[PDB]
Amino acid sequence: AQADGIAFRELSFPEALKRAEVEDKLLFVDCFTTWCGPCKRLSKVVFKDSLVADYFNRHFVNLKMDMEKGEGVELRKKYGVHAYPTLLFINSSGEVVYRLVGAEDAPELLKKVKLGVESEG
Repeated sequence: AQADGIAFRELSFPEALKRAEVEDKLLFVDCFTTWCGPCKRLSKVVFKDSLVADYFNRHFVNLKMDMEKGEGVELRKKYGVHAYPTLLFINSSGEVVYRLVGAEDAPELLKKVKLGVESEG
């Protein structure tokens, strides 16, 4: 059996914004720490579901952002990293709508995504 899931692309900051605009809209910035840790856990369970992957890959433009190289230090300091996995939901304008600090289980994660982009009250 062979099934994969979410696969983030890797391109530079200018390329990211440009690609978001041209491909569709919105940039899903996967910020990870060199530690890895939970990153592979999500890669295990979440990166097997076609629906969760499709929703992310289609409704956003995916990007894996470095935190050790590639000007990562600025985003690290400016967006306030606290742990290892950090998800940044950013518009093509270069403004974030929500900073997800931490990682929870797949259903909860998907939930946090929606609540971050479209906050109900």
